[PDB]
Amino acid sequence: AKLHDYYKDEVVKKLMTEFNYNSVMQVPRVEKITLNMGVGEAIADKKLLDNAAADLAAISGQKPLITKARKSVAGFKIRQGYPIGCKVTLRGERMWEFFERLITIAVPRIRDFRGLSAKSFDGRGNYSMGVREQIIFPEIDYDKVDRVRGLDITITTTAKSDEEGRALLAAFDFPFR
Amino acid sequence: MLQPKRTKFRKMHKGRNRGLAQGTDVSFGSFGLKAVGRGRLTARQIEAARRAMTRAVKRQGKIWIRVFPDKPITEKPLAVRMGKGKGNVEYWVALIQPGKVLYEMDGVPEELAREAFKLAAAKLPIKTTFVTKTVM
Amino acid sequence: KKSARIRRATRARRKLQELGATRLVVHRTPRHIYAQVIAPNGSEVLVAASTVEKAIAEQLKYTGNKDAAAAVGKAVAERALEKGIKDVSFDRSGFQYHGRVQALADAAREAGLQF
Amino acid sequence: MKKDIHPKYEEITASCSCGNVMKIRSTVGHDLNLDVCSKCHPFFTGKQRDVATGGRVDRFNKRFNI
Amino acid sequence: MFTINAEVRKEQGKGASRRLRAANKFPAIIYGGKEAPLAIELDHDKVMNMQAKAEFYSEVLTIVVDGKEIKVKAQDVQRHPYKPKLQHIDFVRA
RNA sequence: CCGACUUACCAACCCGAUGCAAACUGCGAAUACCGGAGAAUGUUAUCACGGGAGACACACGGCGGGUGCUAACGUCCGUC
RNA sequence: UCCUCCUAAAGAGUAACGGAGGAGCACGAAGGUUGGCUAAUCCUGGUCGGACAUCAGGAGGUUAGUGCAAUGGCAUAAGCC
RNA sequence: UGCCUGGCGGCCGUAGCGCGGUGGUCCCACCUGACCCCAUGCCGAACUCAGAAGUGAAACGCCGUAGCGCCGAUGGUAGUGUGGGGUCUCCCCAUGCGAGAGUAGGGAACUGCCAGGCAU
Ligand SMILES: [Mg+2]
Ligand SMILES: [Mg+2]
Ligand SMILES: [Mg+2]
Ligand SMILES: [Mg+2]
Ligand SMILES: [Mg+2]
Ligand SMILES: [Mg+2]
Ligand SMILES: [Mg+2]
Ligand SMILES: [Mg+2]
Ligand SMILES: [Mg+2]
Ligand SMILES: [Mg+2]
Ligand SMILES: [Mg+2]
Ligand SMILES: [Mg+2]
Ligand SMILES: [Mg+2]
Ligand SMILES: [Mg+2]
Ligand SMILES: [Mg+2]
Ligand SMILES: [Mg+2]
Ligand SMILES: [Mg+2]
Ligand SMILES: [Mg+2]
Ligand SMILES: [Mg+2]
Ligand SMILES: [Mg+2]
Ligand SMILES: [Mg+2]
Ligand SMILES: [Mg+2]
Ligand SMILES: [Mg+2]
Ligand SMILES: [Mg+2]
Ligand SMILES: [Mg+2]
Ligand SMILES: [Mg+2]
Ligand SMILES: [Mg+2]
Ligand SMILES: [Zn+2]
Repeated sequence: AKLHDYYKDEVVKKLMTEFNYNSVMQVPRVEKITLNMGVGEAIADKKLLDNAAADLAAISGQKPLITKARKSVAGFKIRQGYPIGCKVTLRGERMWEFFERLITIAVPRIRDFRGLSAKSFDGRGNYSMGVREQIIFPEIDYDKVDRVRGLDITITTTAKSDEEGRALLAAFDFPFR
Repeated sequence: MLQPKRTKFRKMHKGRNRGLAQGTDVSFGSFGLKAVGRGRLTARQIEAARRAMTRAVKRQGKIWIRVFPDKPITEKPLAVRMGKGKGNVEYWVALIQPGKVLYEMDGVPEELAREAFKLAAAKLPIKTTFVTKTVM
Repeated sequence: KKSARIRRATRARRKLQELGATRLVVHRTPRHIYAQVIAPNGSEVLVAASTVEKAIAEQLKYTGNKDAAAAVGKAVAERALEKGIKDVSFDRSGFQYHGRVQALADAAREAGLQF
Repeated sequence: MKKDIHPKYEEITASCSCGNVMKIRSTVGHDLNLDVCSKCHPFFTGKQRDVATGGRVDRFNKRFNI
Repeated sequence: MFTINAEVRKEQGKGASRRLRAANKFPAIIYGGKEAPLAIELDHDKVMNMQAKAEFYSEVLTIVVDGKEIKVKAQDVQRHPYKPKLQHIDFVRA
């Protein structure tokens, strides 16, 4: 809740000053953070997805949801109902703790890290990102790794524009190039 | 030879050709040829008329064909008996009713458009007439 | 959000209207709660109770709780008994039968409404 | 949250090399030792180098002089 | 100014319209504003020799019915399918 | 790699205008069909049961259609 | 032999060696009840990941889906857990 | 008696979209927290419980605007029941029925019951 307190103390002021807001409700807020791992190789082995579920639950303290296929696709040799991905949703105290841990530890640990792009707000203020490695998270021991499987993070916020999303992230001191 | 690229069904019924037309007024070009009679136009008569008018105007100007053969007329083989099913589709026909305009043309003098449409009428089976566009 | 509740309650309301029986409609709110009996035609109300009424709100601590729901149920049941209404059907109006709604229904049953 | 499907989530301390000791809630159990935190990172501090650094002319004029 | 003289339709219907068209005349309607629509009869040749001008559908028309002047404007017209003739004209009082 | 261009050519979505469909209707008759009331008329002309048959090879004309060549004193369906 | 549309002339019905397609099954759950939910498609952004797997939003509003061929219906859903 | 709000309705676009403003005494919505009643194919996102610190931003209700949707004349046209005809794979006459599309135009809903707050 440290980041939530920091927000409510010293982010709404900056955002209201720089956007001429009238009410606190106009200030954008972080609705949720969802982590996704699209393991498109579970057809060969089911344990390849059961280990991904464990690796995703070791990062955030929630048992992941084993998502399935919306429809059958022949280009990937799949049929409807086959589980091919893991999803985790974070809202509230765990969301703030994961955000703080990420920005404070995991982002600097990325190999050859030179910032993050500021053009991934999909025109609605929600920020998308993706990592090519998971062991950057300190919850994984190198000697116990099986394969390397990344993930994609999406921060869904109440902001209405990329400018507002970027301003909120800058107030949160998010890496921007 | 105008022909649809695809159709839901290959063979259709015969129907009738009662009533007047809808596309009576010239809406694309300046001059036009309007049918007065009642009959059928195939995919070959229209092509011959188009070639005749193209030769008459020396490929100058622009022309529009507002009719299209979409009725699959069928004919049974020769020396065959009756019944045994329906015949095989041979050609396509567009139904024509009085008042329907067949060709329109723009960017052409009227004195040349008259003979260009007369040449087309001389090859078309139905009787036609020359008309011009009008303000509403 | 409010449309999903109406969609859920539409089937029950249509069934009750087809059956042509008096219907007790309840409405839930984090602040207050409402209840009212309605004739089968659906355009005439007979008795109604709510926490917004001061005569019954001057006895409860918070209007949004099971105690207030039970008080409203008792008030509407006693108000229907004097008019002579005992065979009535219930309508959740889309809310889950849990908590305040259940407390109000139990209070009505104790006060003598047959449903 | 459900009781016995989620992993244990307790508080822990992550001591960094630069001395920026932090306390965060994780599931590792033991304390954490960190090499590069958000304070001792070159990009966060602002000291990020580049590649170009001039070009051919400076090297030529510093090596060969008439 | 294009001036026309009109009559008043005592009888309506398909039969009356066809009789008017066979008697070298044609029906027409005048509407608009706030008054009641008026059903008039017009001569065929006198209007066919007038509508050929582009000014007929742009300028004003002075119609004489019962010895009075009415200012109308062409709004709609129906032409014969395969003949250079007219069947009905809708005027707007303006 | 990335591409900078125009170009005897074709063209997706959408928009504006023009048409067509028995197996297309956001439109929709006239006729026809069910039921009720009413005056008049019709040798109960209506129904139910019983006795006795005959017949189930139809044709032509009008209107509404299919198959044929929008051919047949051709053939197949509805009404008179 | 049985089922869907047209021919079938806006009640029903109505033929041809007429025009187009199917069936001789399946399910102890794919049935009943209760509780809850709404897509096809396209756009934007994101690691392997590509026109299309998974994840976030936005447009769209049944243009999806019905265990199966077609027709008539289905949002109170007859569709989805 | 008026104004506003909530619920249950009547009719189902003249009732619906879109643009611009307004509303927080009360109600309503957003909102706070969660060991508990209760739940997430993970997550107080949804359901539900305990509350009223704060806000009308979003939703919601109201207002005016014709950029759409929608309704829609009169007349005319096609068609058609009956009886006659022609130049009869199509039309006409006499008498009745009378479309659809489109035009002028209308149009930013109306209303019943039970409740709450403010004036009377
Ligand atoms: Mg026909
Ligand atoms: Mg007649
Ligand atoms: Mg049809
Ligand atoms: Mg009768
Ligand atoms: Mg026999
Ligand atoms: Mg026989
Ligand atoms: Mg016979
Ligand atoms: Mg015969
Ligand atoms: Mg015949
Ligand atoms: Mg014959
Ligand atoms: Mg003879
Ligand atoms: Mg014979
Ligand atoms: Mg029938
Ligand atoms: Mg019939
Ligand atoms: Mg089933
Ligand atoms: Mg249900
Ligand atoms: Mg993608
Ligand atoms: Mg089907
Ligand atoms: Mg079922
Ligand atoms: Mg308040
Ligand atoms: Mg809440
Ligand atoms: Mg607002
Ligand atoms: Mg009329
Ligand atoms: Mg006749
Ligand atoms: Mg009309
Ligand atoms: Mg209209
Ligand atoms: Mg409005
Ligand atoms: Zn450090």
